[PDB]
Amino acid sequence: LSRNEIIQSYLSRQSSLLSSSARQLHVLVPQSPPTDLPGLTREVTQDDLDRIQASQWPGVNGCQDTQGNWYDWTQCISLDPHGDDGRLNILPYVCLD
Amino acid sequence: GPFYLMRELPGSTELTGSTNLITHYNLEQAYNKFCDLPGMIDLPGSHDLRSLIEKPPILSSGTMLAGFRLHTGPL
Amino acid sequence: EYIDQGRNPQLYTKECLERALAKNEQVKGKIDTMKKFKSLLIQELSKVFPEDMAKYRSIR
Amino acid sequence: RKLNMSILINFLDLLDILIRSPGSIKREEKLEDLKLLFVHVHHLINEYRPHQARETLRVMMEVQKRQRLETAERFQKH
Repeated sequence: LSRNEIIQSYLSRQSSLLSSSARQLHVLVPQSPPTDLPGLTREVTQDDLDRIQASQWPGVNGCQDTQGNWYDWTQCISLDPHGDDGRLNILPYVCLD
Repeated sequence: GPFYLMRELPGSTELTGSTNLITHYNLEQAYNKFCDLPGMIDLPGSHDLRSLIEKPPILSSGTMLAGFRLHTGPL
Repeated sequence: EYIDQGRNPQLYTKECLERALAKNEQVKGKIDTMKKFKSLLIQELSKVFPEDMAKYRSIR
Repeated sequence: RKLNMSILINFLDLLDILIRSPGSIKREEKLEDLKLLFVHVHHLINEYRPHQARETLRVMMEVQKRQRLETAERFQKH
């Protein structure tokens, strides 16, 4: 608190950057006016459950991406939001077992 | 549109520490003058223990009768 | 006490003026580094977030 | 995203407080203000925590179902 020195300030730098971290970002998702219980109110049907099981749904069953690669919830996404060599690594959302 | 909890910033240049405080406080000419009074007073007198006692009293803080009772001889 | 040291008290005036300018120099320097840091931050955020810093420079 | 951008712009306005008038009343409000913003950024993502919880049950069930069928098929081949 009282004093910050070159070596200690650089320690702060590497610790903060290792905690935190041509585009390769996720494809943007717009707002969603049809939501299933409140918004659109679909009576329980069947197309929605078959889409949530088998197909690709980019807001529900995974995160899509530029360069095309699909990632569902149990996988870890490697990206690079900056123009550097440092890569963001989004951890899995679920982490089964 | 507007960000959450925007507000009004203060008056553009009020009193800061980035101004020249001395020139605003009319003290410039004294500094331009300034940038011993023992010696400047020894311009008047001879030179400048019990004077340590003078400074210690500084750090601490019947005339006709005296002339009549001041009897002492010459030699 | 400076009279006890036998100097001029004018030296004490000089030293009070010098300490006033020393504090004013230090405070203006800290405010100047904050100015440079704010400028750098808005430069880099305008690089990384275009539209948001555009709307901020609009609102000011 | 709004609260992220609001946090950054209120940090810039706190820098404007420190540049212009550090003795103002507003900085106390400002040092409260972004605090409230930070609270909301936590309070929204804690609302992802039941959802995440429910969702991990869903994928566990799917994996459970798939593994059952795989063993069935494995055994039938044997």
